[PDB]
Amino acid sequence: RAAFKQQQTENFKKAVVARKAAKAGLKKTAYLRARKYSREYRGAEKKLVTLRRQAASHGNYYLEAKPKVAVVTRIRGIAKVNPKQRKILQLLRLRQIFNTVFVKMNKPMENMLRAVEPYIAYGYPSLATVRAMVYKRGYLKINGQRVKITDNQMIKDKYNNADIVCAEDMVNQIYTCGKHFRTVTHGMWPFKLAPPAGGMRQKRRHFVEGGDYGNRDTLINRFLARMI
Amino acid sequence: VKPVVTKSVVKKRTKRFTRHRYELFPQLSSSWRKPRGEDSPVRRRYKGQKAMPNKGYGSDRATKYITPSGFKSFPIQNVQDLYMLVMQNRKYAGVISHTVGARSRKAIVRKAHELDVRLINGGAKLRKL
Amino acid sequence: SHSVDLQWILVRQNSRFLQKRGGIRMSNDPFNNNGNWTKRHCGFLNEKAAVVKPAKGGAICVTVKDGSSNNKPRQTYRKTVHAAGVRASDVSRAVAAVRPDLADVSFRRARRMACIASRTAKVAAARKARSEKIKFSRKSVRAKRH
Amino acid sequence: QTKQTALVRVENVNTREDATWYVGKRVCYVYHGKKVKRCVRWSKAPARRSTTRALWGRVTRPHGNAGMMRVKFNGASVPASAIGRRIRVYLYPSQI
Amino acid sequence: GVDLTGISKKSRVIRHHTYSTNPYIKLLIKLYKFLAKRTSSGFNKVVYQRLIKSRSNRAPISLSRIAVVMKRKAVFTAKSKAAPIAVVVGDVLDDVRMARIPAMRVCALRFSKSARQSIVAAGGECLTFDQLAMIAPTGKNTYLLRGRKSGRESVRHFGASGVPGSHSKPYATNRGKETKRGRRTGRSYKRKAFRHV
Amino acid sequence: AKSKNHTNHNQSSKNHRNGIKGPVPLHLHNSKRGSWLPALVNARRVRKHNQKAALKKRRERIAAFAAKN
Amino acid sequence: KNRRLRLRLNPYVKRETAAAKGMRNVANRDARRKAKMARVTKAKKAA
Amino acid sequence: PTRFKKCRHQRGSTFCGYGRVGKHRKHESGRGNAGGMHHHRINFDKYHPGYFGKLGMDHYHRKKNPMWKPTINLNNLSRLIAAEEAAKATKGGTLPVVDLQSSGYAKLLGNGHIQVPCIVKARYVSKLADKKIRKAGGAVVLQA
RNA sequence: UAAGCCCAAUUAGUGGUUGCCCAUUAUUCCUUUGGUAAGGGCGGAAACAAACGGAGAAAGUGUAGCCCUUCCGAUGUAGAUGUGGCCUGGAGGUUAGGACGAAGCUUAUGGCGUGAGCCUAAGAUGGACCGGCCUCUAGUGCAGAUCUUGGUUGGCGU
RNA sequence: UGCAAGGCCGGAAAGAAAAGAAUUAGAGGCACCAAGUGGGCCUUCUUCGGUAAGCGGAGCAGGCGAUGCGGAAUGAACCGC
RNA sequence: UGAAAUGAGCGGAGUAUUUGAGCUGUGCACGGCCGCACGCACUGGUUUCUUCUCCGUGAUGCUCCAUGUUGGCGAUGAAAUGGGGUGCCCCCACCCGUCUUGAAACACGGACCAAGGAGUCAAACAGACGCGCAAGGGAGGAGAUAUGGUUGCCAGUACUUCUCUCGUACUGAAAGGGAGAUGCAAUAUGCAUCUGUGGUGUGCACACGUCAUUUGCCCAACACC
Repeated sequence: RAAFKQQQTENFKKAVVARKAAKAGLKKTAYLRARKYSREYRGAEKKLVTLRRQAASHGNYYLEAKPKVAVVTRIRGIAKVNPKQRKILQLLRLRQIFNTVFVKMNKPMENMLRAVEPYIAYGYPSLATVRAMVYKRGYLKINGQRVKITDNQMIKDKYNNADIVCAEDMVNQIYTCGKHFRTVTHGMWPFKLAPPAGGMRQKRRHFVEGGDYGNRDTLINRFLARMI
Repeated sequence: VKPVVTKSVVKKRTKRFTRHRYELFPQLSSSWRKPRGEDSPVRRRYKGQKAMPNKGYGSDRATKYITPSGFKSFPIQNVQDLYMLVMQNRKYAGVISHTVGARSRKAIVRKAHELDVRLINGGAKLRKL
Repeated sequence: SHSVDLQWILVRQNSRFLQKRGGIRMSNDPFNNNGNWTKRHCGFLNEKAAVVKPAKGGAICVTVKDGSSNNKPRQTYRKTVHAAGVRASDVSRAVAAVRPDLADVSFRRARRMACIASRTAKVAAARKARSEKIKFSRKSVRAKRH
Repeated sequence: QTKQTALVRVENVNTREDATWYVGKRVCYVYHGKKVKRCVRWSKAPARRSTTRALWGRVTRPHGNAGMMRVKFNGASVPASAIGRRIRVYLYPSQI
Repeated sequence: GVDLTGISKKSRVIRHHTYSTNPYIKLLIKLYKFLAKRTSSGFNKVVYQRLIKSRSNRAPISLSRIAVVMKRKAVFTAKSKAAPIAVVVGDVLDDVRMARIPAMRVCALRFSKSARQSIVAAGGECLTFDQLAMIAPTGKNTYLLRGRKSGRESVRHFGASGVPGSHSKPYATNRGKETKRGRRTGRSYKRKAFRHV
Repeated sequence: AKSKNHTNHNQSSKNHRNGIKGPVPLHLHNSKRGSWLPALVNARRVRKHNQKAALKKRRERIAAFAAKN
Repeated sequence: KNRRLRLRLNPYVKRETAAAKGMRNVANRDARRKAKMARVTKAKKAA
Repeated sequence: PTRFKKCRHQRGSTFCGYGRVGKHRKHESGRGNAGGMHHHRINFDKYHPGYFGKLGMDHYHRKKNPMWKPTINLNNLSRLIAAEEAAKATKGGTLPVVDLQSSGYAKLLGNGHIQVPCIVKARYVSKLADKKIRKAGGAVVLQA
């Protein structure tokens, strides 16, 4: 009936197939990416184990190397914060109590983290935390809005890079550092977490004391998984 | 003419806002005024002082301005004003004005009962036939 | 030549037909279908318009504007009565010939007038049925004139 | 005090593990009025007509560390005239 | 509370609406607010940006400014393809200082009576914004111009007069009044005529 | 009454509230009026001859265009 | 923790969950331990 | 329109925007221009340099009439010519006479490629204004 | 046999791994309001009388917001500004009301708005004026000045 | 045809590798008009006069002033926020 | 309460490849070329254990609203929800305005009410914003008639000029002087031409390209001349 209705409702007709074809075609990649990575991870921890176990029994040792990513969360509130510890907590995107970020661990970021330590409980993430934090608390920053990740399509949208497609590419550069670690995090909205379920018992002291703040190494995972 | 139903009618706060310390003084009207007192407790929010009006008390904007009957109230001074709300009568209802008469008030009650538009202060006996 | 676009900026906030009461904006225009105050519903203002308006028993008139006799008023508004039992899509399809914008409302209003007339018929019957019992001490009749 | 959630010490329930058994049960507060008002089976079973009344609730979760269990009286709160008086914890809804 | 120093200092003022009571301007923005939205063209949403600016920010260009400018573009265009339109969202005025203007098809909100005759008498057109939507709905092959805003006597008074290296016109009704100290070098001192920054 | 107080207290908090604006770029203001003059003269004596040569190129690119087409 | 998302973000999750449930069965888990303990110790005694 | 005034938004503020500590009062600084050399010195030496002192020789009884020279530019001789005179003009041909003392101007300055050649009747002329007309095919016939 | 001091733990060499209570905090859900706000729809798709699935859809800063989905913020003295923001006496318009009862007045008279306020109900009040809306206009909003004037009042049958 | 300067015309441009080898709720920049304030006080650390002071005077910062709310029975400023 | 149930979950039909077990070959890794390899990387062998796999519905719905089951009460006087009043209980809670670093203060004003009660009017200047006109803009005072009329509505509206005034030009104490571009060219007023940005760097939109960006012109504007 409507002259342009067909010139419309036929265009909608093939844009629907374009969606469905460009959807189920993404699972194939999202599937063969995850596969590639899961096998990639067991091919590492099982390499260290064989490699560690050789340095033992011959009287050698094995360096764990140096962790690269570090999860950082802010244990104090906003009050009575000095000028240089504002400007650092802002450049780390931690603007709020119990925000969290993933950052490289290198000399400029190491020396930057120790000036704010009274504010910061940080450490070295598991793979279980990154998955949990990129899935459950993951929010992409799209056009200025903080939007939850309900889908693998929107990730491929924001990042046109096509080394980041599914949520399992997200976790990868987060976990393994790598090339796109910045442009993946920098597009994540900084994590917002609940308080720890059972608690620290003294936010005001360093962890190596009856304290929270500072570098608690891998015990951050155990501490962080209470926030999620 | 059963009204257009909305979602839940919940009000944020029913109790009114009255100005600080009007009960003590008989000339002070219960109407609100914002205290500008520098050491005034109410301005400083002391927990157990009266609460102030905010942007935060809005009425939900879905159920906003709806009387308990389900009808947004439109005033009517004469039998010709019934015709505007003939079509939307599921939404609006009429309110005869105060000064409108025992004689005009006879007319509007008829020509409302015929059209099925609803009057609030219109005689309700024709409805409870 | 004074387009509707330009005239709606003039009459929007002031009018005879505006009638904003208690924060509500209705319209007392006789040519409004549902009575909201908007361009599509301003009959006096638009260059082509239509209305679903009642007549005797259940007949449904339709008044209709048009571009051409736009000035010259007894000639710019033309009414045509549809028969008593008219379908509502019949009346709407008339209005949709002139102004397809109104195809929905004229339908809902066509069915509406049909509801009113058959509502007046039940009421005016029940009022007089029980008006017999009342003994009135006065009544008035305007005497036929030649 | 936040007057939404009551606190109930139910007799012979002395530990927390003993409270989680009661999550969901329906508490009652059986006070009385002065004049006799309307009642649930009124005029069906007129022998219930009387001055006594009840407020009902549910047990929302264990409060404390020993046998102490919070309560929600549905849509309202209990009077503060009920404090230190008899609350009734029934055995239903049964989870068994 | 979340920490956002400010947050009142990245925010800036925009004002989508118009401060003009003119009923016709309110039609022109009606057109471009529509067709700067759906048009996918740079030109067409600049004129919507510009159409809401209050008179002070829309400065009339004289004629002979359009002519000189458009004679600079007309040299390097291909001789085959010529269709520039002077499109101005301000007023266009008449320059007594220049005669013999070519035919430019200028578009504007308002023309000086002597400026419009001085166009058509030399063979050009004058076409207002309800036309140009028909001729250049994409703004294609238009030429967009602004005004000259920096010669106003208000911009001349801005800044303090007695600051070193500030040439600025002070507020006085009697010009012979303030010449005599801090201006003349002879008595107290002369404000330095130039200052490095 | 002792009115002679002096403090720096709140200042660098105010000075950074609109921030300390960084310097103006080198290219923005040169304006060499200082300046060592016999070099300044010999700079304008060239800067004139660069105008002729550059305004001539304006003409040679008028012909060469209309020459092309 | 929601079954419907996690698969949309990681379609491979089910293989991963099935591989993990392949450990938790008691028959396979200790027969896993029997072989590891023999595999490793024999490797030690080779150096 | 007193309903738009700032006073009408300030009912209830009690201080009308003049401040709680330093109050509004009457005259804080002295009345008017008072304080030029003293406690306003920064203002009058910043925004108004030159307000103080004496300058120049002294002219009693200044009557503005004997000194009257509105001038004009060669660039601006168009608007003293009606249309159809400016249409027909050429160097050596017949060209319209423009009178100044009847047109409210006196001196004829420089500043322009004279647009329309003319013979201009002017009380006062300048050097470079002379050349251009004389060169562009007009003339200057001076009057009084 | 601490309900004291030092140290330490979490239901205790029994399997590691969060005892419990309380914030205007954190996380999340609903509702409001403001954006440097982000995006979508707005060419009426078609069909369709009563009687015995309805109703809207405005090219738009602001309203009872054109509709919808989304995201972030939200406290504040002095101070600045905004409001299609409330009230008052009048003038230009427009639309109404009123001896079947106007202004005024009184009320455990309710209804609407975050609020200024509006509106209806009743008067066993009143006795002749008056409301809405656009615009104009000003002697235009009271609790405090040892404020002005009139009245009254506890102290006191002292 | 060295050096100074203004250009012009070509060259290349991990657009900044590797080495721990940056990060950002990073729109930069300019302008007009104008209010209030110009009595402050408290604290970690540094600090001068004084026997000392809930005394007087400063430095870098954070607060109260202007702001409550949860906590130290109570307290402007402490603790958490 | 299905008024678009997008579901491993709902429907349809079928029996899939992730891990763990043993091992392949080159490689890595370990020990002092061989031996090792705890089983890493590459091809990717075994099926003994382990697990479900696959494909299906756009809106022709732009918006809002409208669809269960079981009992109690509700049969025109009542029932029910909301609002209101008075008392009570548990809890929370210093007296207002003000000067003040600091007020609940043993700091000052304060018995109650009604009616009054405080940023106004005028002029000069400026900057925002609305309007007209634009190298021109605008009067002021007065005159002229419809009106030489009308109780009034009219003290208004309509009409008008040479002039006046703020502008188009500025500078010097003053006498005085007084502004374009290009080419040729160096003449103590050089000469010619007149469709034109004085030049350079940065710079909307547009135009022809390219994988945001090359070049053209660059409006406004900033800077150097």
